[PDB]
Amino acid sequence: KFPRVKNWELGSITYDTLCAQSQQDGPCTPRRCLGSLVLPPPAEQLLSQARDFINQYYSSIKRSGSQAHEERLQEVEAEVASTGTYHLRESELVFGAKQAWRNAPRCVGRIQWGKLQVFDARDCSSAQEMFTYICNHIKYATNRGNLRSAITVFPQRAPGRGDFRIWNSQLVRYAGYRQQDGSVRGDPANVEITELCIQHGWTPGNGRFDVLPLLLQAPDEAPELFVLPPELVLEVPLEHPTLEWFAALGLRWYALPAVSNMLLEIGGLEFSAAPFSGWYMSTEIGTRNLCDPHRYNILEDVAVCMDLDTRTTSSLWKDKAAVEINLAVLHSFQLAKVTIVDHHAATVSFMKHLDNEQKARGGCPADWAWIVPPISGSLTPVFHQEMVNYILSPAFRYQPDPW
Amino acid sequence: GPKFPRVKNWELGSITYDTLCAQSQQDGPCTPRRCLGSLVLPPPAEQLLSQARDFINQYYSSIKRSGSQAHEERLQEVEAEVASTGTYHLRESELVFGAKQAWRNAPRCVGRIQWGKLQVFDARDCSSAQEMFTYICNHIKYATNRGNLRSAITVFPQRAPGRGDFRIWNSQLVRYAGYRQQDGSVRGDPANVEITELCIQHGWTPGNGRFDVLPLLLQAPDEAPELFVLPPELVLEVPLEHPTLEWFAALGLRWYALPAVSNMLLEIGGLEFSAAPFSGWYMSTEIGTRNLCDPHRYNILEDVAVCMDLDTRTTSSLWKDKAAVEINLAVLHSFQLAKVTIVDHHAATVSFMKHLDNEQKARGGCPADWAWIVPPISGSLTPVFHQEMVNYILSPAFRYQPDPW
Ligand code: HEM
Ligand code: HEM
Ligand SMILES: Cc1cc(N)nc(C[C@@H]2CNC[C@H]2NCCNCCc2cccc(F)c2)c1
Ligand SMILES: Cc1cc(N)nc(C[C@@H]2CNC[C@H]2NCCNCCc2cccc(F)c2)c1
Ligand SMILES: C[C@H](O)[C@H](O)[C@H]1CNc2nc(N)[nH]c(=O)c2N1
Ligand SMILES: C[C@H](O)[C@H](O)[C@H]1CNc2nc(N)[nH]c(=O)c2N1
Ligand SMILES: [Zn+2]
Repeated sequence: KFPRVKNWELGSITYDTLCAQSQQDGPCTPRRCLGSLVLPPPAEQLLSQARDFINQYYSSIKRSGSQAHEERLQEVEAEVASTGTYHLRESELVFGAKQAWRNAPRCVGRIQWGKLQVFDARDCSSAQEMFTYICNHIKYATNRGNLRSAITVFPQRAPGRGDFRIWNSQLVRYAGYRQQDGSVRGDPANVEITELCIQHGWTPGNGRFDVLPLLLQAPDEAPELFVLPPELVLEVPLEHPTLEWFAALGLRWYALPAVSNMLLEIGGLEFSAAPFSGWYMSTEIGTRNLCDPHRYNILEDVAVCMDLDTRTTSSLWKDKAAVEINLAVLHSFQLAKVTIVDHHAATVSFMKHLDNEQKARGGCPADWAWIVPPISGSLTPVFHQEMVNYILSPAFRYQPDPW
Repeated sequence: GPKFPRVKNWELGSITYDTLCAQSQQDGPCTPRRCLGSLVLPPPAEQLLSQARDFINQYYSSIKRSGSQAHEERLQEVEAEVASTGTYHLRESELVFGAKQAWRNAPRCVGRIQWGKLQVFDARDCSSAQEMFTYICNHIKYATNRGNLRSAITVFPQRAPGRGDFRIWNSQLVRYAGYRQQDGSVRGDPANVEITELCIQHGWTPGNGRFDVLPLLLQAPDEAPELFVLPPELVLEVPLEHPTLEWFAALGLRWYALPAVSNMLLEIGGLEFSAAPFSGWYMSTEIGTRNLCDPHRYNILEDVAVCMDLDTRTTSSLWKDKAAVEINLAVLHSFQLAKVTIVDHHAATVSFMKHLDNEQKARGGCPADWAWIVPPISGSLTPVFHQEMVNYILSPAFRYQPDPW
């Protein structure tokens, strides 16, 4: 009835009973698995989601069934009945945000889930204020290189109006400029957003690592452009511990991974602007951002710099160059005293997390394809661990781009 | 718009719809509530007859004769045979077609570009364990072809009502012994502890090496299994050395040339071939990454990183990554030197991408298990990482089956 879950390195077996609390369907059916795909109210429905969540919260503070619990449930019924919606108390918001992260199946960093600074920005009435709030988040989370996990939560969605939105997918991204010759200068994943910025008045640069401005949108208004002060945006120059020529490549990356386009759902309420950040796992930069062929695509350049036989696949020049780039990322971050975790350290700590969650909740939703690192997969323990994937609430979700 | 899974490649930005999955008639382990895709392991006349009809229809379509009187006569022949015996039998060319189709249908195989080139050995006349041995030896000889490896399958008689199965007890035709030591550790391949112990229980005099080739335990219907040692001259092995690291040869590592799965059930039109060993050639990561570096296999990563003088005390030196790359390269280099067919994970995956286009055009999709198709080193460096895949069961199929003991 409940799925048997095996680790193939150790022979150990658990049963996932947590998955029974999923109320939201994923993409798979018995006929076909779609788990490798990247992408996919009325009163009584919102109310039942609100109840579930208030239940979750009072249980977390061990006050299940108490007066404060009963009274709070009534406040929610009263507010929904009269207004079609309700509001969270700060402490509930805090619990909700932590729980959304905990429940994130694609996140390998979840051992940190209980350590999250939550800035309540629900008294935000303008794109200008959104910016102040965004800048403080960056200041806090960066902390001179000693990164701290943080989320800032802007005003929820409301029936009769447009959303607060951050158009950018992260608070910090590098520009991608489409050239007339069809090639991209900069980061190719950011061509569209670079263009949008330009359309809304941004004076472009012409470098490979021009940090983008933020397009911020208050309800039903044109987005506004804000340039981040360079002082707030910590970058790390890339060098290699043994290869001197590496630094000459002029490669660099920003310190702060902060997602800014995902919706945060708590008890049926929706937070369309709720950016969050932690710290990088080196492979995100060393492997995906720098080596993906549809990103900076630096493999060949590096392999040529290493004088590798680039003529045949069997020389494993791709694999060899990839390792040095991952090493350069780690070394550079360690040298600049900026928090990073390598994919071995990270997956080992995720295994501990799976164990903690088994005892705590009877399971952990996890998306195997995203948990296993993009290089050296079977060299990490998560490769050998079976995983059950499902949707729990509170959750982060994708939402449509606002343009 | 289309009411079929949309499939995107994120490298190239291109889109397809899988319409083939509509043909699936066996449910996998996933529900809308939870995805179980990462789990390794998750007759009556009526059921048999419909399975048969569908296979026969598959066969006649593949020769472009759907609806023809030969098609409808063969259907008639099939039901009349089930009507009177409870089973039926495949024509020679129906077996050949079904064996290839089963390979083509296997979601976990990255080598499927090759699916149309399979030598199908018909061994449905086989009536003893001794004869299975002869057939298996002939299989190994033909498939090995002195290192110019050839895809092949040998098909032994089908499961019958109230008669024992033909079974090969070993999971592969060639595997190394794993000896459980006095100190609890394992000498040889830890994956093969059980089969080694079974071999010894059935009178095998064991060796004491890291790379001892196992004997076969072969079972004819309703008999105890008989033990057969493969003549060593038949078992091509490759000594492992590295192109520039001179000391690697001194580790004394080696692997067999021929990957030959022998414990899977080949199902075709409801008929069950309990003994149908099939063989191809290796993708290099199978040996160099999994068999050699898995913690629960040979586990040689630390040894090699020490030899390479790496800092094995800290994760962030990427010592595991560095050694793994060299062990893989050693595998490739050694097989190439020995003139034994092998394919690297870059070529293999590049060619599977091409197989995906072929199949899109031919069948409207291709069942694929992303976790198994993506190699265990350098995942996102290969194009399959960036390709969404739809996984589902088609028949003919290879299936896991329970161990005979
Ligand atoms: C503390 C350090 C953290 C590390 C090392 C980490 C690691 C990762 C990695 C490697 C991914 C996959 C990213 C990709 O391949 O694009 C990921 C995804 C994700 N993380 Fe974490 N994470 C951390 C903190 C956080 C925090 C603070 C939150 C929210 C409060 C969070 C929520 C998520 C979500 C929702 C995803 C999947 C959404 C997406 O990026 O598409 N993580 N994480
Ligand atoms: C021609 C060269 C071939 C290559 C390079 C190749 C490659 C692979 C690889 C890398 C795997 C995953 C194995 C693992 O991780 O343990 C696999 C699985 C599989 N292969 Fe192929 N293969 C080839 C030929 C064949 C042939 C001839 C057949 C059958 C006629 C076949 C049928 C299968 C099946 C059924 C599986 C899944 C069963 C399992 O779990 O091992 N392959 N193949
Ligand atoms: C908090 C935190 C820490 C960390 N290390 N890492 C993260 C997420 C990663 C980082 N860097 C990008 C984020 N992940 C974004 C994943 N993209 C979704 C796929 C997609 C969908 C639609 C369009 C498109 F182009 C792509 C968060
Ligand atoms: C024909 C061919 C060519 C090739 N390159 N490769 C192959 C399959 C590989 C080879 N070498 C092992 C096979 N595959 C092993 C299948 N194991 C998964 C299920 C299972 C079941 C029981 C125990 C266990 F640990 C795991 C076949
Ligand atoms: C198509 C496939 O699902 C896609 O490439 C996924 C695979 N696993 C991933 N895993 C992580 N962490 N990040 C990713 O972007 C992806 N991409
Ligand atoms: C848990 C996970 O499914 C398991 O370790 C799988 C992952 N992918 C694999 N892929 C291949 N090709 N071979 C394997 O043995 C595995 N093991
Ligand atoms: Zn699934």
